[PDB]
Amino acid sequence: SKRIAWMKTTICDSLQLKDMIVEESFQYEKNKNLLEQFLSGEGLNKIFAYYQVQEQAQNDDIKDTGAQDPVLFFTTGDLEKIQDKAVWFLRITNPADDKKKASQQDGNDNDIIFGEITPNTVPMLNALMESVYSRQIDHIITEKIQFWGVAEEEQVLEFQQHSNKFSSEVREANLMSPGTEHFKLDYEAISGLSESEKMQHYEMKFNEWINLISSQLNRKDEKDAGPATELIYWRSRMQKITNWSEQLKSKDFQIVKASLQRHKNHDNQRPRGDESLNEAKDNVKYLTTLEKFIEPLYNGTPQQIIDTLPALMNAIKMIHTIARFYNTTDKMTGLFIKITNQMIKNCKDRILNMIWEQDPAELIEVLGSCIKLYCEYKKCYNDTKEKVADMPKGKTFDFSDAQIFGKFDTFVRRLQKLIEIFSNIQQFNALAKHNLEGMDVLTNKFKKIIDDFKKKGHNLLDTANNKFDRDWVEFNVEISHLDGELQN
Amino acid sequence: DSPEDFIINRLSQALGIQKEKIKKSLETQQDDKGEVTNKDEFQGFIQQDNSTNILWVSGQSEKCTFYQLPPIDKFKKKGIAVIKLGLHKLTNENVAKDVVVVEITNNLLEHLNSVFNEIMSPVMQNPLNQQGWTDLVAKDLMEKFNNYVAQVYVLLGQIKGKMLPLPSHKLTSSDTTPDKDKAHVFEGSIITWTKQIKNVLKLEPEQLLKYGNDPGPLAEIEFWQNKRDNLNLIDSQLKSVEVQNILHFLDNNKSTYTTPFTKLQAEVKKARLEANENYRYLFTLKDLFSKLQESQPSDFPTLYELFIPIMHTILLIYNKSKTYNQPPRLVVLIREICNAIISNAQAFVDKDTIFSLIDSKETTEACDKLQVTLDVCSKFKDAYFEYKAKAGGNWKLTSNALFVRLDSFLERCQDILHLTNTIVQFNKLEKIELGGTKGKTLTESIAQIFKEFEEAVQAFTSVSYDIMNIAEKK
Repeated sequence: SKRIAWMKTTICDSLQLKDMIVEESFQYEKNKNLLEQFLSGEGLNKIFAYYQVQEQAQNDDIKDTGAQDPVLFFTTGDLEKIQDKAVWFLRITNPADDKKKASQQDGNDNDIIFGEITPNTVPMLNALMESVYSRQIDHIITEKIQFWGVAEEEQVLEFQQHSNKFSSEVREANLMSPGTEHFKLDYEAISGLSESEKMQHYEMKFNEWINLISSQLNRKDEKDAGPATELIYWRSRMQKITNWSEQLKSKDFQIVKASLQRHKNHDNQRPRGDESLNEAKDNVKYLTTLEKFIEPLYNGTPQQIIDTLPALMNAIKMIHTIARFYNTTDKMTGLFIKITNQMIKNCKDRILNMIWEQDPAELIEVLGSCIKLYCEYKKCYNDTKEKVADMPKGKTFDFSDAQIFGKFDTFVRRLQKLIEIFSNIQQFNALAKHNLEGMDVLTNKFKKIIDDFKKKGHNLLDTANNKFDRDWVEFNVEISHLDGELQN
Repeated sequence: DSPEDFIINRLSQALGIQKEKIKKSLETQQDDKGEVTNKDEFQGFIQQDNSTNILWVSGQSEKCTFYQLPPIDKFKKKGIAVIKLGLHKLTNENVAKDVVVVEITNNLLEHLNSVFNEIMSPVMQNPLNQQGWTDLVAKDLMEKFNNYVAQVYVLLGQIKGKMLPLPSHKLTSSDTTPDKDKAHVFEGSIITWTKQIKNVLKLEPEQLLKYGNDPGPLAEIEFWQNKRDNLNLIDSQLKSVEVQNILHFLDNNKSTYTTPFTKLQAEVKKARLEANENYRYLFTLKDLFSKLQESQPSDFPTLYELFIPIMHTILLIYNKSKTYNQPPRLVVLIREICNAIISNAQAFVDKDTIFSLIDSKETTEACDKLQVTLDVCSKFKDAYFEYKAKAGGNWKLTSNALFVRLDSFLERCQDILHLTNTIVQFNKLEKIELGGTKGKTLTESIAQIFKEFEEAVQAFTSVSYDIMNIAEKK
C-alpha cells in the first residue's frame, strides 16, 4: 500500500495530474501481481508502466503495467503505442528478506530506483547513458584506483560515440537526395511512376550519387605529408566509406533503384552497382588493423622517442592481414621514410631545447641518448625488414626494389657528423685542460671555433652540404691548429 | 521556480524528504555556491545546449545531510541525476516532459549492473527495425562493460581491500542463427571469455612473483583456496545452459574456432587440461597460524616454541601429495617459513632498541635479547637440519636454495652480537683496570678509554645499518 501511494505521488508531477485511470491501473489485478512478484522476487528487477495515449474525437490517457520495457517502440513512428510515456522501477537489493525489511522501515526513495524518458525521441537512449554513466565512470576512475580504469574510460567513450552517431545515422536529403514523392512513399504514383520527367529526375539524382561516391573512392602518395596524416586519412576513409555504405544500404535509396529497375532504366541501376565502393571498402577494411598512437610527435624526451619506436614497430607487425595494395611493399617503404621524417622532426624539436650553446654535459647526455635511439631505430627497423622479407616469401610474384636513397640517409650522415664533431669536442675539452697550463687561452681558441661553428650551423635544414662542409672547412683547420698546439 | 519545485518533488521521490537547507537553496544562495565551489551552472544549464546533466548529492557529515552538475567522489552519498531532452526553456511544455531522472544512490558498479542489465538489453527491437540495425551491434558491444565490471566488483571489493580476478562472461541473444555479425559477436565474446579464463587459470607461482614482492605461507594457502572457489564460480558460469548454448550455436554455425579453443585452450576441470582438478587435489589441506603472531605474546621463547611445533607439523611428508610437496616447492615453503620468522624477528627487534640503553644500562638488554635471539636461531638451524634429514624420494629432485632473510638477519644480529658482547666485556674489565702507572694516568685512563670506546661503540651502532642487505659491508 505504501509503495502504491508512493508511485502515485511520483506519477503526477511527471507528465500530468493524478487521474482515476492512473488509480484504476493500480487497482487492476495484473499490475498488482507484477508489483508483488517484483517485491518478493529476486528474478524480476524492474517494473514498467505505460502511460498509453489513444487519439479519437478527444485525447485519452490510460495506464498499464508490464514487466517488459519497449521504450523506443513508442518513439518509432506510425505505431499504435506511439506518444506513450514510459516509467521505470528498479529495486536496489535482490534478496526478498531485505526487500521486505526495507519496505517495512527503509525509505521508498533509497529502496527504489526510478527512471523516466521522453516519448518520441530517437537519441533519448544515447543521451541517458552519456549524461549519467559516462560522467560517473570518468570521475570515479580518477578518484579511486581500479583495474583497467583507462580501458574502461575508453570503452565508455566508444559506446557513447556509437550511440551519438546512430541517432543522426538515419538517411535523409556526401548527402544523397531522394525524390520528394519517394520520401513521401514509394508506390504513390500508380501510373505516374512511368513518367519521363520523374524517371529522369531519379536518374540524374543517381548519376550525381555515382559521381559523388567516385570522387572519393578514387588516395594520396604514401611518401608525403606525414605518417600521422596518412593514418588519419585512412581512418577517415574507413568511417567515410562506412557511412556511405550505410547510405546505400538504406531502404529508400535502394527503392528508387528498384523503381529504376521497374521502369527498366538500367543505365543507372547498373552503373551504381559497377562504377561505384566494393574494392575501396575491401582495401580499407584490411588496412583497419593498424595500431596507431601519436607518441613521437608528442614526445619531448629521448626516452619517450625511443619507447615510442618499439611501440610503433610492434604495432606495425600487423603487416600481414592488411591488403596487398594499400600495403604495397613500396608503399610500406614510403611509410617508412615518412616515419623517419616524423622521427627527424621530433629529433630537431628535442634538439632545439640546444647542444651548441649548452656545455659539454647536456651534449654528452643528448648525444648518448640520440645514439641509443638511432641504434633502437636501426635494429627495430631491421626486425621490420625481417617482416619485409616475410612479405616476399608468400608474395614473390612482385618485388619493390630497394629505394633507400631518402632524406634519412643524408641526415643520418648529418647526425654522424654531429656525433663525431661533438664527441671529439668532448675529448678535446679535457685534453686541452691537460695540455696547456693556460686553460683559458686554449679553451678560448677552441670556443671561438665552436661559436663560429654553431653560428654557421644555421644552414643544415636546406643545405647539409653548406652547413657541415663550411663548418668543417673552419673547424677541421682550426682544430688542426689546436692539434699543432697539442703538438707543441 | 517551476524547475525548482519539480526538483523538490524529484528529490522527495528519490532521496528522502525535502530538507530545510533545500528550501533555503530554492532561492539561489551564494553561500551554497561557495560551499559547492560552483557558480549558477544550473541556471546556465537550463539554457545551454552543451550541458546535459545535473546531479544532486546526498552528503552526510556528523549524522547530518546536505545537497553541482559533474559528480563528485560518491562514497557516502546518494546521487540523483536529471537530464535534458533537447527542449530548452519551454514553459508550456512540462519540465518532466523535458527532463530524465536516474539514480546512482547505490555503489556504481553494482548499480550500473542494475540499470543496464535490467533496462537496456531487452529494449532493442524497433530502433533496429527502423534503423540500419548495426546500432544493435553497437548495443552488443555495450553488453560487454557494466556487468563485466559488476562481478569484477567482487574482485574490486577484494582489490580495494588488498590479485584474484573474478570474471563476468556476458552473453547476447541473436534474432537469427545464420548471420556473420551475430555468429561473429558470439565468437569474439567467447574468445574474450577464453582470454579472461586463461588469465586466472595461468596464475602460476611465477605470476605470483611478478605481482607480489612480499610472500607468505598464509598468502599461498589463501590463494590456493581462492583458486578453488574462483574456478568453482567460473565453472558454474561455464556450466550454465545459455553459456553452453552459445557454443552450441557456434558449433551449428560451424565456427569451430571458438568451440575447440574454448574446450582446449581453457584450463577448466571440464577442459582436458586438469588444472582445476589440481586445486581439487590440493583442497585436502590443513593449516595453522602459529608462527604469525603480531602481539607481545610472540616472545622469543614463544617464537622458538612455535618453530618446534611447526617443524613438528611439517614432518608430514611421505603422505603428502608428492607434487604439491615436491622438494623444490618444499624448499620454497621453508623459505616462506623463514620469511614469517624474519617478520616476527624484526617485529620483536622493533621495541628492543638495545642501541639506546643508557651508559649504565648499556649491554644489559643487549645481552639478554641477543643471546635469546641466538638461541632461537640455533634452534631453527638444528631442527631444520632434522628436517633436511627428510631428504627422500618424491616427484622432483632439487638442490637446496635455503638462503633466507633469517640468515642475513642472523648476520645483522652477529655484528650487534660481537659489538655488545665486546662492549660489556670491555667495560667490565675497563672500569676495574686502569694501569700500574700512577693515578693521574689512571683517571686519565678512565676518562680516556671510556669516551674512546663509547665513540667507537656509537659509530659501530650507526654503521650497523645496511647489514640487512649487505652483511659484509656492515
